[PDB]
Amino acid sequence: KNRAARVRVAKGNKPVSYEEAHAPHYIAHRKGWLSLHTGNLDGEDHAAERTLEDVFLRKFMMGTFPGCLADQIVLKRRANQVDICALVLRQLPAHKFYFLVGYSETLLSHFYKCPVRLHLQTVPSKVVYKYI
Amino acid sequence: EPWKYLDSEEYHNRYGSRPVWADYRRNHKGGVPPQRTRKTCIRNNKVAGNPCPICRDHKLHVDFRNVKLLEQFVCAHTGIIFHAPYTGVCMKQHKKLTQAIQ
Amino acid sequence: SFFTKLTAEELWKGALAETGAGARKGKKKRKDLNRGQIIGEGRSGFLWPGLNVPLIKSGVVQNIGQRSKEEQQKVEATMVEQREEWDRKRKIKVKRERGWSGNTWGGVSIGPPDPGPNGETYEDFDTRILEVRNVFNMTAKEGRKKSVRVLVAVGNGNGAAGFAIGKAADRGDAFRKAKNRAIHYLHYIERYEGHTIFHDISLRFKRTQIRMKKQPRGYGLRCHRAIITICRLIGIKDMYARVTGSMNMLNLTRGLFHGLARQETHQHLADKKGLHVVEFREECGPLPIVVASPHGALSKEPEPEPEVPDTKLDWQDVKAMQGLKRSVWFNLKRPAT
Amino acid sequence: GDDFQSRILDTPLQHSDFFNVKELFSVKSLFEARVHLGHKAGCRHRFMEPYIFGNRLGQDIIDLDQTALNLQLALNFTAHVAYRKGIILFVSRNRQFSHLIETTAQACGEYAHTRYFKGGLLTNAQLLFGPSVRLPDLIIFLHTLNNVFEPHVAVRDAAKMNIPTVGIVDTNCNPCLITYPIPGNDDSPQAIQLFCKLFRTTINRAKEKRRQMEALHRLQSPK
RNA sequence: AUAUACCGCCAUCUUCAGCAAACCCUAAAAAGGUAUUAAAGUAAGCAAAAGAAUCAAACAUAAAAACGUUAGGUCAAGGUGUAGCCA
Ligand SMILES: [K+]
Ligand SMILES: [Mg+2]
Ligand SMILES: [Mg+2]
Ligand SMILES: [Mg+2]
Ligand SMILES: [Mg+2]
Ligand SMILES: [Mg+2]
Ligand SMILES: [Mg+2]
Ligand SMILES: [Mg+2]
Ligand SMILES: [Zn+2]
Repeated sequence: KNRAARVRVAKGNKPVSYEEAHAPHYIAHRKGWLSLHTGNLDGEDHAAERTLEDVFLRKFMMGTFPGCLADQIVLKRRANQVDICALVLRQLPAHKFYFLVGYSETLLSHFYKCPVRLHLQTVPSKVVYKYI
Repeated sequence: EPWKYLDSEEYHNRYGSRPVWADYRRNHKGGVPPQRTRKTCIRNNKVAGNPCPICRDHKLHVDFRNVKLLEQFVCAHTGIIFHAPYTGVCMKQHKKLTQAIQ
Repeated sequence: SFFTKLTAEELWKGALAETGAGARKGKKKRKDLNRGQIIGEGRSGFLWPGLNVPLIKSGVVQNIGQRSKEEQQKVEATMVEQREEWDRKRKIKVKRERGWSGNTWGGVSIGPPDPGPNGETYEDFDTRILEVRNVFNMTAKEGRKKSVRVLVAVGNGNGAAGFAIGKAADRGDAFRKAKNRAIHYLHYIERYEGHTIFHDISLRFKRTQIRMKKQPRGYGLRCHRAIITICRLIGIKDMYARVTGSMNMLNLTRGLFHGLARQETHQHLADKKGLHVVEFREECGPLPIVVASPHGALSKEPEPEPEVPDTKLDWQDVKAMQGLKRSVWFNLKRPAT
Repeated sequence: GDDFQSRILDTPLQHSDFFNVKELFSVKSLFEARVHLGHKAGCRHRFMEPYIFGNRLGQDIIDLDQTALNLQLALNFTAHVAYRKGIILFVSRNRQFSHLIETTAQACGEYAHTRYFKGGLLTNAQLLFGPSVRLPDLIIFLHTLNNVFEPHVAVRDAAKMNIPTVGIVDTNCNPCLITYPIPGNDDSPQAIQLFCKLFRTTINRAKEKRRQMEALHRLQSPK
């Protein structure tokens, strides 16, 4: 049996999101890609470096917004610009989010030497695709 | 003035309008309990494991003048004083209650 | 390395080892480590305006700062106290009352049944357990599957009561199924003056014989522990009962409700025979008390009085009045029921 | 205001025959429709013997005098239920009369279930129909047996839900759980056609009577 | 050190057809619940099916394949519970 990225069946009481519900073979069929860069296109270089930056950027955002992320972040690179699109729960006060955006943007712009912007869409609670 | 306690708010919150022995259960082996209750719950200022309804509450006082407390230990229909196993009071307090009722 | 670090959800899953070959076919406890952490609080004690301290204080725009070594040690100790206090709260528990024994489920209250389809609350009803069987059955899933059969009773203490059997693989599910099924099978039991049955009742349900007796006020419930439990749910306060033959809990519950729900009130007897129903209490002397008068036409033919009745008498009842010594176990001093 | 609502709903119960259902039928009318013909003596149910006039050469005959009394009560009850805007469901499994009974229900303005009855329709209605489904307030059983000669499931299930039942009971039927039994023939087309006509006229009269009662009392409020 | 504490990622039956939960019903239920000219079962899940991919169409091929079985494989991908080393 295949155990990869499959949120296994419980007893109908586990709330899975749309992204979690779909197994790897549904990538490019029902669900898209969380990161979009040009480094895996044919005849393009720097796939290794773009992928390493993504791994870090996901661990950074989880720790910087602990318990406030409703779903996985979406990374969008255009030219040298990096854009982080995160669904965040409305737990923290509004002014605290302005602090973490100013901090996380400046810190990651001086670390990777690119303009980095953070885009946050606030949800009242995690969105449940189905109960499995 | 022991009678004052039974009219105070503290008594109402703890006991309501039920008798003071309503929510008491004796710990014993078997289903049939011993025919006498423990001799006494207090020995030399020490208290036993499961103090009886009278002993567990120090503010309750067994006095002939505190009639409202005494009535709880007498049958309203037959006017017979309950035996100690019925209410679970210790034998010391039961004798003291019987004398106060008499 | 920073890249070999996993999230808390994955770390606890591995450490707890709940899903494993040993667990399914035959203790570590989970903890949350972000419970007390406030965003912006670090071991170094830095103070971040807008994150862990007020952004503006007394009209002054705050700047970055760090707590002194003494101040930080206090904050560290305070959090340690709160964690220990939180652990103490976890240890503290509200003990519930036992039933007929400390390790048995019989006699244990499990609360009211759940609300109905249109917000029909049943807060006035109480549920009591009477039997809990944990039996293993044979099914291809695990070879031998597990099953819990629970018999419960429900009642509002004002004449309405019912019982049901619930089965499930989990004990919690059996409790829910039995509790909500019983609310659909509510008998109404007639109580004489709200505290006792209208008359003596003797019956045999399969191999379980019950013999109930109407008693005066203050007599209490001198009955099988299961009958005491149900009588409290029904609202009967004074009665005697004896159970003989088999002590099967289901036959005793079914047989009890069968007899209590088929009893004849005084008004019914007055209507059937057309005569007055008169009561004579020894504490009221010869005073005749009229407890039921026929609704329609009062008859004028006296009820036939035989010289010698043909009643079928029980040796157990009669034996006492014949002067025969009872058992050492009879009429012992017991706590108020 | 409150008096008017009380008048509409409380006045009808002060008259023995508020809807005058007595005139709709007569013993002679029932005898023309063969309502007195029962099954053979072998098929007789023990709880039907009270209603049987006798055995005419093997065929039990149904006393049409008791039928008139019982039918009067059943029709009166069916009218007060219809007057109060209650839901009435006609139920039968006889396939010869399936279309007739569905046409009758539609004419009355009520409901018919002449098809296979699903287990739990009444005891588990919320799962089948929806959370707030309103169950029938009265069930009229033109036939109380299913096609395997057993009681229709809805006879026991209607008692479980505390629903009164007006049922046509023949010599082989069990009337014990029928609230208002009507002893009579259920097999003959002329007998079933008479009963369907009576139930439809009775329901239409009660519905019309309610409309007239509402207009009179409503008109008084301005006037 | 322990895969006989585990996560992770898999093998095997297997492209086999089943696994699990909420209700309802029984002169009591240790269990069971089907009849279509129908007799108590109902309504949602997961798998299969369908759909998508191999850039028309079909077929085919891949992919998919639940719950369990083998304390199956992997402490040496990485992480990690418990025990052990720290001149
Ligand atoms: K493993
Ligand atoms: Mg114990
Ligand atoms: Mg017939
Ligand atoms: Mg293994
Ligand atoms: Mg090995
Ligand atoms: Mg295709
Ligand atoms: Mg497929
Ligand atoms: Mg092994
Ligand atoms: Zn004491």
